[PDB]
Amino acid sequence: ANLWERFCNWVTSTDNRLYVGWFGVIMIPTLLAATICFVIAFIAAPPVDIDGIREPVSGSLLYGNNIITGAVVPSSNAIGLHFYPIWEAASLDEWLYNGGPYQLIIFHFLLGASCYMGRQWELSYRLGMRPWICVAYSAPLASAFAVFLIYPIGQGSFSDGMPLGISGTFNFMIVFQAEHNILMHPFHQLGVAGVFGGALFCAMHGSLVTSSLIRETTETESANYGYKFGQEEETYNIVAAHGYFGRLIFQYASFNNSRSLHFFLAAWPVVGVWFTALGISTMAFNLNGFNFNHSVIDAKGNVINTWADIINRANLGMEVMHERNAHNFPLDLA
Amino acid sequence: MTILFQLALAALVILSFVMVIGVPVAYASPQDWDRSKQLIFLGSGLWIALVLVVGVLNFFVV
Amino acid sequence: EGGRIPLWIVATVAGMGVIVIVGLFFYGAYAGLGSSL
Amino acid sequence: ATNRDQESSGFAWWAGNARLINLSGKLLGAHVAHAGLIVFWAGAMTLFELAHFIPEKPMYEQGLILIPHIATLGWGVGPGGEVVDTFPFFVVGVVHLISSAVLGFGGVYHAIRGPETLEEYSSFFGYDWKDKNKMTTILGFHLIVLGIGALLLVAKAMFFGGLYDTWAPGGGDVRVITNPTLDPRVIFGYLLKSPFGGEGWIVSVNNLEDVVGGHIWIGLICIAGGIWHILTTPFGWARRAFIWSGEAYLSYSLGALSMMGFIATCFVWFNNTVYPSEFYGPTGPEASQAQAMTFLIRDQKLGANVGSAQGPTGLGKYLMRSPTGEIIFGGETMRFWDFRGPWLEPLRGPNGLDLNKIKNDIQPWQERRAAEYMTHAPLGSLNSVGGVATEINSVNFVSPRSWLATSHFVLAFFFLVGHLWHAGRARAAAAGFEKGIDRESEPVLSMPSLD
Amino acid sequence: KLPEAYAIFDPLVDVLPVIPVLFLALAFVWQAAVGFR
Amino acid sequence: TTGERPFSDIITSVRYWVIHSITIPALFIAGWLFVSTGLAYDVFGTPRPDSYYAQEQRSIPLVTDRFEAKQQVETFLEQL
Amino acid sequence: VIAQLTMIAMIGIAGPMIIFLLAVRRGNL
Amino acid sequence: METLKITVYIVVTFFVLLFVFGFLSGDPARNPKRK
Amino acid sequence: ERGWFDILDDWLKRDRFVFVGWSGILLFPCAYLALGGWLTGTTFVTSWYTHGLASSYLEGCNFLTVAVSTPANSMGHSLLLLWGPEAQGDFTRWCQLGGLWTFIALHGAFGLIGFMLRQFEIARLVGVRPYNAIAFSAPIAVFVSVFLIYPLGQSSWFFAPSFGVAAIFRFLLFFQGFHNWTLNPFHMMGVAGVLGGALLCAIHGATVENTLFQDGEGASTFRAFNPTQAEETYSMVTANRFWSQIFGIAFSNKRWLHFFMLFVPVTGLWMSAIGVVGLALNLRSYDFISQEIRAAEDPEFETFYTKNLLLNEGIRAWMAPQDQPHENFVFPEEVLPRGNAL
Ligand code: CLA
Ligand code: CLA
Ligand code: CLA
Ligand code: CLA
Ligand SMILES: CC(C)=CCC/C(C)=C/CC/C(C)=C/CC/C(C)=C/CC/C(C)=C/CC/C(C)=C/CC/C(C)=C/CC/C(C)=C/CC/C(C)=C/CC1=CC(=O)C(C)=C(C)C1=O
Ligand SMILES: CC1=C(/C=C/C(C)=C/C=C/C(C)=C/C=C/C=C(C)/C=C/C=C(C)/C=C/C2=C(C)CCCC2(C)C)C(C)(C)CCC1
Ligand SMILES: CC1=C(/C=C/C(C)=C/C=C/C(C)=C/C=C/C=C(C)/C=C/C=C(C)/C=C/C2=C(C)CCCC2(C)C)C(C)(C)CCC1
Ligand SMILES: CC1=C(/C=C/C(C)=C/C=C/C(C)=C/C=C/C=C(C)/C=C/C=C(C)/C=C/C2=C(C)CCCC2(C)C)C(C)(C)CCC1
Ligand SMILES: CC1=C(/C=C/C(C)=C/C=C/C(C)=C/C=C/C=C(C)/C=C/C=C(C)/C=C/C2=C(C)CCCC2(C)C)C(C)(C)CCC1
Ligand SMILES: CCCCCCCCCCCCO[C@@H]1O[C@H](CO)[C@@H](O[C@H]2O[C@H](CO)[C@@H](O)[C@H](O)[C@H]2O)[C@H](O)[C@H]1O
Ligand SMILES: CCCCCCCCCCCCO[C@@H]1O[C@H](CO)[C@@H](O[C@H]2O[C@H](CO)[C@@H](O)[C@H](O)[C@H]2O)[C@H](O)[C@H]1O
Ligand SMILES: [Cl-]
Ligand SMILES: [Cl-]
Ligand SMILES: [Fe+2]
Ligand SMILES: [Mg+2]
Ligand SMILES: [Mg+2]
Repeated sequence: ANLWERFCNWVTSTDNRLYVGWFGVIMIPTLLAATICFVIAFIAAPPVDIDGIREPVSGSLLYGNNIITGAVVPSSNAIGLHFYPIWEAASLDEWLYNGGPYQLIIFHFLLGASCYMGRQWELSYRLGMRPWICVAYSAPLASAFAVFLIYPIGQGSFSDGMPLGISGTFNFMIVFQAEHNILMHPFHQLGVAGVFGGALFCAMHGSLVTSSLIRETTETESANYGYKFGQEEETYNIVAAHGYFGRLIFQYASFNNSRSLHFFLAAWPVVGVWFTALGISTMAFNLNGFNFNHSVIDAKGNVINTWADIINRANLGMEVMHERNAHNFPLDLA
Repeated sequence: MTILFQLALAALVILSFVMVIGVPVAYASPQDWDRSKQLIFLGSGLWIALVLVVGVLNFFVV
Repeated sequence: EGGRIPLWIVATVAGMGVIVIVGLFFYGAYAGLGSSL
Repeated sequence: ATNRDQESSGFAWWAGNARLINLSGKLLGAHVAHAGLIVFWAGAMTLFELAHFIPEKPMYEQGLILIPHIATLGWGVGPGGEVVDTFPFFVVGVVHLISSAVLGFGGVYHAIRGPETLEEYSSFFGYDWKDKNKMTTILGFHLIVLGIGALLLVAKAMFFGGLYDTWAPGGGDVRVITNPTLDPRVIFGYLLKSPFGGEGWIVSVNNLEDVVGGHIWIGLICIAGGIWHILTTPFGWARRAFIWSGEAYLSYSLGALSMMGFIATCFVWFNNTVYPSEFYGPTGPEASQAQAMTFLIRDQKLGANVGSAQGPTGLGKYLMRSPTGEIIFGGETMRFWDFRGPWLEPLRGPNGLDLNKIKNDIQPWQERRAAEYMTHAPLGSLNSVGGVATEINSVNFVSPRSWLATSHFVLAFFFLVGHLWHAGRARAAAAGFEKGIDRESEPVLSMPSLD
Repeated sequence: KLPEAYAIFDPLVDVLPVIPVLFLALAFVWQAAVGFR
Repeated sequence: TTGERPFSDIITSVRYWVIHSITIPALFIAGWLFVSTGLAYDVFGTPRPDSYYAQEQRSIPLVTDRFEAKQQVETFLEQL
Repeated sequence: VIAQLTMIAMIGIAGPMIIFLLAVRRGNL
Repeated sequence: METLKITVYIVVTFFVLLFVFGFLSGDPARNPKRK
Repeated sequence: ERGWFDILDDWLKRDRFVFVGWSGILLFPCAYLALGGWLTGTTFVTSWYTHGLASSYLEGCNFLTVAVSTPANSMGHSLLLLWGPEAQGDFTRWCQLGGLWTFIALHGAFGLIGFMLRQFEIARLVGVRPYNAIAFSAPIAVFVSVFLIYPLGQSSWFFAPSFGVAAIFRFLLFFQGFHNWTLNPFHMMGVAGVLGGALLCAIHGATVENTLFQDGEGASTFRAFNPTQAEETYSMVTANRFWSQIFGIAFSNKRWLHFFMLFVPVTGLWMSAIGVVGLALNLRSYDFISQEIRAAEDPEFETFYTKNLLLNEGIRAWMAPQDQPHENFVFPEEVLPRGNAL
């Protein structure tokens, strides 16, 4: 055939070891660029003026970090939400000082991860599968958008984006608690129920299916040799599993339908994580966790502290110390 | 006017509550549909009129 | 005995009960103790 | 039970509304009844707002989102956004609430009483989702309707009293728009503006002449496009690009609404022209700038030379340069230097904030506005305790900008999810594998191995 | 406030905004009455 | 199943509602009165709004002694 | 206030009443 | 910098056109069942 | 005639709505008392005398702020038995001294023992391998390390977590400020096991649901499965190809898959428990010595690690006076660490 048709058949071929696809044509270059820039920055970038106060923070290994302290540092507060590609800088030296690598990385990554999600729909169509694995992936993806893009938009600066590093992530978390009382926000609470519950049901399901594996192997072999890839027959007895768990709790608290069970395993973490993504994306516009500071008052009007007041004291310590040379006026309004 | 208005409005509210229950029940009731269709037309014309009445009377109490 | 009081009514009435009692607790967040006032 | 159980429809109760896909009559009922719920909420929420409203407090201290929309259209307000007459609010509420009864009537009628399918009764009102020409025709009708809606805004602005203009010379006021912007270079220019800082795409619109002009263009574009779709059928390239089914058309519309929702979020967070701060409260940027202005004013009154005052970092404590040289406020608010608002612009000259003007020309009204906006920054708790998260109970405030931005981000997001759900589903169902893989024709078993 | 003539209807006006939520809840009452078939 | 009567049979029966339209309200009212009479305060030793502090102290009655904490509370209570 | 609770009780019963009436009369639920 | 800018604008345009034209090239038909 | 033991065994092991078993004799009373003690304390009982806090619905707290709080620091690690030498049989005093804390913690511990004995008992009767009991060792290791070992290493039960929503949040933030617990690699492995577990839960449920075989005519596909069916309900072959092409690797063995789902979150929780045993002793991953040497000598050297320590210093100074009332701390305004303006 003609060259375009051949190219299209190759792009969309079900036979490539890794699927390419049309989402793939955007994903591949954008993830490669974000990856390469990230690796080089993390090793060798000089210090970055994150808070725009000429106080540059060292993120890279060669400039005194280790794996736990290192990071690619967010772009300068002087930039705010302005687009700062390489060609906006007078030189690579300036670009590095002002945190240009962060913006190149996060924009190429969010674009590429968005195409990763589309590529999941795309391959499922080519294989004749149902289409919703990409919906499950929208949960972690949404979370990535929240901390790298939506929170910056709300607060007016990429300098408030999550840093690309271990200790930077903890820094973002502690300041967020100071400024939003995230722990007292029900969507974060839904998030914790989602991940603690996803872990719990993960261990539960693994353990119940493992409990009920059909004997197919001798004592001197891993039971895993009892299952052969592609075999038609189920490898465990779900009725034995349900018999066990139904007695553990009570019968109607247990699933005997594998489809219903598996849908629940999908839904519970995906939904909780959609809520926690939305916690970050709505605290981005400063609708914050519950504030019960001084809610309990005695007959005279003395304040009777609750555990909410003690949280408040901790939050205050975070507040007054964070970005210790960056505030000149008495309220931290963003 | 400040009572002929307040009755007209209380009449509109009460008829509205009666229609809110009566119309769905009538539309999904098997028999008695010929006597229902009459009343629904009547209810409706009356509700429309009462709206116009409360609306006109509004300007004599505000 | 039997199935005299249909389950849909029981469910609807008990559900309305739950809403009323929870609504009352929300009211209390704004009045009396714990209201900050 | 014409399709009203799982056995006959193939859809469980929780996917019950999918039983309506090929029942045009009941589905028209669903739609019309739903339109009635929307109109109902507009009407009842307005009356609730009005009953709770104390006209001498700012709207934004009172948790109003609808009254602010009515006021922005010029109804009920005078100079500075002061409320001169509540009756236009009452009218808007009452007329929506009455209209909702009518829509509710039509919906209930079509859903439970009228004919379940319309195709036997009428070839004009009946439809097949696969009839490409009928679908473009109905689309076209709705386009014309939307076009007329946009021209009603123009009509309000040009012929029926004007719009609330926060930028009006000498102070915010209702103003008639006589010279709407028609030059396509300006109107379509907005669409090619970057969405990043200092640009802001269409969110940057900063004058009512552009706003009114933009709706003349959209009004005519939609009326034309609607005529076009009534008179035409999709071209072959469109036929091959799309899926043609009810669930697919739903998905397209879900994607479009998600987009619009994200846009709306950004509009209310940053734009202070079509969301006047007099009614919605200050923007986040605005309030942060207003803090810097407040302390500049205070400290200059005590004798500070605010131009030459070096802060702890070496940058100016009150004033500094943007990365392109413009004079801007200092401290953390450096990020917000793209902010623009009527209380601040008199201090701005061709090089940014003008130090002569700062030293000599700051009026008491600017000090008041800045103090007001600094103290109503859009920060607060979910239980409506105003302020930073460590604030004590006292002030019952969450900005309308926060409520409106957050709600609409939540809705836009779940609508993106719905777009993916329904788009993936429509594709699978058009190709025949939405209920699972055929065990005897599993496509992967006919493919070569990857390795 | 509402214009004084409508004042007696204040309490009713206070509740009307919640009615749309009651429609969603009604869908479940209805479905319970037909056994979620 | 395991032989007990289905819950759905029980809670749709008239006998169940005859019994429980008495026992449910009675228990509710008893819990109400446990609070409204002030008895809850005294069973559990919880301060009333007027008993967290004496009139002029702003010092919390914190327990500081393991083995006569009982007496410290006693003394803190006599001093209101 | 008694007036708000009474309105919300009457408005809240209306929906289930429609269902109860139709079920009694073996209507088209 | 001006050259970097032009180069990246051309690169991005190229991949975007692949994506758009690629999806216009009979995409509904590229599945294992009904086409 | 069979023996009484065997007769009791029959009756304990009758198939009923709620299985009982011999494990039930430990489980039911301990679980019921732990849960009832929490509901009683949070509804009615103060923390005025132990912490100087209100903690019950009675005093005006909401579901987020109520708790059963730990005993006062002067109690040390007293069992605080109702009939012990502190309360001397006085229920009211017992409540005021924090006796419900130890009541809930110890009955909760014995109840968790009873629950895992239940898991072994039921597994044996139904004829399955006891992996569910084994997985439950993780929640046990967590409960024991955090509610028991941690306070036993510290001055007193006071510094255990108090049983409440806000109280637990306080426990998190204390651990950040005092222990720098986010920096601890045993915590980090816990996070990976919990988020990795939630990832596996979501990805596995979604994969099965999107590789289902068409086994029915319904558009709602749940009905097209029968528990006794011999055949796999979804295609492992197709799932494997999908993930191989999307991510580069895929499961091919279903037994390995399900074992890994047990392994990941169980192992993570166990790692987190080991870190908290260290914290019992203040044996923290608090610092990187090399970072401190550099930063002390070089006042232009800054990292996210040094930034977080400034936050911790703020948390300790600002929270300690109210959070540790037995210390009688008075920190004059002038000594409090603060940055500019704030
Ligand atoms: C906006 C919300 C909304 C709307 C407009 C609809 C609309 C519809 N649904 Mg969906 N549905 C919804 C939400 C909604 N549903 C939710 C949340 C669920 C999950 C619980 C469902 C689950 C569902 C299922 C499982 C089914 C439907 C079906 C239908 C249709 C037939 C209903 C019927 O037979 O009633 C019978 C009920 C009655 C006769 C009782 C009374 C109903 C009326 C309308 C109440 C009106 C009250 C109102 C106050 C009256 C004011 C009157 C005044 C203005 C004069 C109808 C078009 C059915 C189907 O598609 O049929 C083909 C069907 O099987 N729906
Ligand atoms: C989009 C909404 C919509 C659509 C597409 C339809 C379509 C239909 N209707 Mg329903 N209907 C609706 C809404 C709608 N209706 C509403 C809101 C009500 C309550 C008043 C009804 C009450 C109703 C009844 C009681 C009956 C129908 C019938 C019909 C059919 C015949 C209509 C005809 O031939 O009139 C041709 C045109 C006219 C008669 C003149 C139109 C006059 C209108 C008022 C002009 C519109 C002005 C303006 C654009 C208003 C826009 C409102 C907007 C802002 C909300 C047809 C299937 C009949 C049926 O199903 O047959 C068995 C039937 O008995 N309709
Ligand atoms: C709700 C409104 C709506 C909807 C759903 C449709 C739907 C349709 N239209 Mg109509 N149309 C409308 C309004 C609408 N139209 C209006 C108002 C006009 C008047 C200007 C037209 C004029 C019109 C013409 C002239 C044609 C259509 C055609 C079509 C069909 C193909 C659409 C398509 O492929 O677009 C998808 C868009 C593309 C393929 C363009 C390339 C993709 C670019 C790169 C996307 C850029 C988006 C991005 C986010 C940036 C936005 C900002 C930007 C300015 C920088 C389809 C039935 C075609 C047809 O079949 O006629 C019968 C056709 O030729 N329409
Ligand atoms: C399986 C059920 C179970 C278990 C394991 C426990 C376990 C516990 N309870 Mg709980 N309890 C239970 C059921 C249970 N309880 C029930 C049903 C009630 C309601 C009556 C209570 C009410 C309760 C209260 C009110 C309190 C406890 C307390 C305790 C703790 C100390 C108990 C103790 O020292 O006993 C010591 C007794 C034994 C170990 C029994 C030993 C029997 C041996 C085998 C034979 C010796 C007999 C001897 C010869 C008799 C003659 C003596 C002679 C010299 C005078 C411990 C956590 C206390 C606590 O939580 O404090 C913080 C506390 O105050 N329990
Ligand atoms: C000394 C004295 C007095 C002694 C007397 C002792 C005695 C004999 C007492 C008898 C009287 C008696 C019983 C009194 C009771 C006292 C009492 C009320 C004690 C209460 C203790 C209590 C409240 C405990 C907590 C309650 C509890 C366990 C709640 C659990 C709720 C819950 C979330 C359950 C999970 C349900 C659920 C959605 C599960 C799905 C997730 C999951 C498991 C996925 C994986 C999965 C599931 C399957 O389903 C199958 C199949 C497979 C494969 C599979 O992957
Ligand atoms: C405007 C107006 C009006 C109107 C009205 C209306 C429109 C109404 C409606 C109404 C409605 C519309 C109602 C509804 C209601 C409902 C309800 C009340 C529901 C509930 C539910 C529940 C409770 C549920 C439960 C359950 C079930 C059922 C099953 C499952 C389980 C559960 C539990 C979930 C009137 C007349 C006043 C007049 C004046 C003005
Ligand atoms: C279909 C269906 C459904 C739905 C339904 C709906 C959605 C409906 C709607 C409906 C509607 C949407 C309705 C409405 C109504 C309204 C009315 C009834 C009104 C009235 C008014 C009035 C009466 C007024 C009065 C007044 C005035 C005038 C002034 C001021 C004061 C006042 C306000 C008082 C469901 C889900 C159930 C399911 C089944 C099926
Ligand atoms: C009013 C106003 C204005 C104006 C505005 C305007 C003038 C607008 C326009 C607008 C427009 C003018 C828009 C457009 C849009 C478009 C879109 C949104 C598209 C989409 C597309 C798609 C989605 C496609 C897809 C695809 C592809 C790509 C490939 C193949 C396949 C398919 C077909 C699927 C202004 C701003 C001045 C001011 C303010 C006001
Ligand atoms: C401590 C103690 C004891 C014991 C006691 C007891 C055992 C008790 C129990 C108690 C109890 C046993 C109680 C209970 C209570 C309960 C309650 C209080 C509940 C509530 C609930 C609610 C509120 C709900 C809500 C919800 C949810 C959960 C979800 C769905 C939705 C809703 C929101 C509805 C004794 C004497 C031995 C000794 C000494 C000490
Ligand atoms: C494929 C990508 C792989 C990337 C590998 C890159 C290695 C080749 C380039 C070497 C450049 C590193 O050069 C770097 O320069 C500055 C001088 O201003 C030095 O100065 C630095 O000293 C110490 C080193 O602990 C730092 O903590 C500190 O933040 C900084 O002042 C670095 O110590 C030096 O190593
Ligand atoms: C920045 C945006 C710029 C893009 C502007 C978009 C303009 C919209 C009009 C596009 C017209 C192109 O029309 C479309 O072209 C492609 C390109 O070969 C065609 O071609 C193809 O279809 C078949 C059908 O299975 C494919 O297998 C084959 O590989 C391919 O040659 C489409 O069938 C045709 O319908
Ligand atoms: Cl910091
Ligand atoms: Cl500042
Ligand atoms: Fe599984
Ligand atoms: Mg209260
Ligand atoms: Mg009122």
